[PDB]
Amino acid sequence: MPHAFKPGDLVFAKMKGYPHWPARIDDIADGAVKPPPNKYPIFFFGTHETAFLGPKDLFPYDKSKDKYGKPNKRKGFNEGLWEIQNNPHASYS
Repeated sequence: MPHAFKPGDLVFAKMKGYPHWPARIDDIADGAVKPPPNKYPIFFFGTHETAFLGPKDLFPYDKSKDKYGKPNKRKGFNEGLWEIQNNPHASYS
């Protein structure tokens, strides 16, 4: 059965006005800004941006890739697809 989300989990993450996007749940570094309550730090592959999102916008990668893991025109998307498939746990700073 499913657990709660934890750092390292891979997802497609949904934000208004964008396609479901390859992403991961990030750790929060020591001394770094924490997300609001009930939100997770989401790192978007390809763009390398962070946003704070709740579970309603988080789709587990394995279950969802057949639907959401196809190339898209949007800036950073296809790079994102490579990263999530090939090195999802790397440092992208």
